[PDB]
Amino acid sequence: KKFALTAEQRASFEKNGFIGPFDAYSPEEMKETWKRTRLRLLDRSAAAYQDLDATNIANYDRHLDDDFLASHICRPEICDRVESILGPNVLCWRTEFFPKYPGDEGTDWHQADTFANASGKPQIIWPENEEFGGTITVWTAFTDANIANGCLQFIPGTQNSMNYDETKRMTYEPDANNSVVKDGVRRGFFGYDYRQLQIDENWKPDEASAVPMQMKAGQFIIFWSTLMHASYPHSGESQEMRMGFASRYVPSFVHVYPDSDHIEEYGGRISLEKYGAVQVIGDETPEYNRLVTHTTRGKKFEAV
Ligand SMILES: CCCCCCCCCC(=O)OC[C@H]1O[C@@](CO)(O[C@H]2O[C@@H](OC)[C@@H](O)[C@H](O)[C@@H]2O)[C@@H](O)[C@@H]1O
Ligand SMILES: O=C(O)CCC(=O)C(=O)O
Ligand SMILES: [Br-]
Ligand SMILES: [Br-]
Ligand SMILES: [Fe+2]
Repeated sequence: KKFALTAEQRASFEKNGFIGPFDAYSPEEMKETWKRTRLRLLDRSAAAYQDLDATNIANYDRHLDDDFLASHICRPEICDRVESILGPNVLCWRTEFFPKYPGDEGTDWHQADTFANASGKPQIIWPENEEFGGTITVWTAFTDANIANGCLQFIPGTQNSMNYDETKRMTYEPDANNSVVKDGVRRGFFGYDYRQLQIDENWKPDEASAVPMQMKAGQFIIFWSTLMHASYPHSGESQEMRMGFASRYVPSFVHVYPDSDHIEEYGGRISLEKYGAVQVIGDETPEYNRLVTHTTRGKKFEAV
């Protein structure tokens, strides 16, 4: 397809666990789009999750209500590259906004396979006979992302070995988890401390090997959720906030929210009544995955 990964790009992705950044929009187009979208998003009247029983869950699945985000997850610039990795039938099962306000703590080092990390209950389950896990995350810079405003960082080549155990639980305590200094860096996990999930209490991330991923507004980066990733803190030197938008993809055979009609995490609880996965690539998915074809405002999931 037109934006497929090259063979060299595919080799690099396999080695490093991330590939890009690539362009979805020009910086000028992204700036204007984000200006309008940020305002529109303040209206939650069509959101799939009405009652939040609050939470970071307020950032989830706005593609299910928003015209632009419904187009974005389907962008061929994104989907052709996801297809190179995930094959002919692929769902977007989750989206999340990741703001860093001026002064915010960096995102903790983490890896996720099942996404039971915060809730204690798996959200995606791959075939049990196989060795695959996690989700392909496409993280789009809705603003510029630089080290000073909290850009992402990765430890290359760590996507094939988990350092955390998502059957351990971590406690939600925002109070306590605010700019906790960890190996010289203010970091947290949206009210949790991801170190609580470490397989070995005394192990530490190989932060000396971390590399930054600075991006311009309109770019995206592709990485496995099993890759060691984090963000820098936002120093507040800029008075402009950083915004990333994550779209998460799995092959359609992966079980999405098995045995669940609600999720409880990040200090909130939501119903999955108006949730569905979106088929962004191909036209076959097993019956066990609930799909939607349109937003809650009747906009088709297709790139415009
Ligand atoms: C018709 C075409 C359909 C294609 C379906 C999609 C298959 C994706 C395969 C994959 O590379 O998965 C890699 C994921 O699994 C992980 C889990 O640790 O890798 C495991 O898979 C192997 O890749 C072949 C091994 O190299 C690793 O040891 C690893 O444990 C991480 O690289 C990623 O999270
Ligand atoms: O944007 C951030 O600070 C973290 C992003 C992230 O962890 C993800 O996309 O999985
Ligand atoms: Br590591
Ligand atoms: Br993750
Ligand atoms: Fe993450």
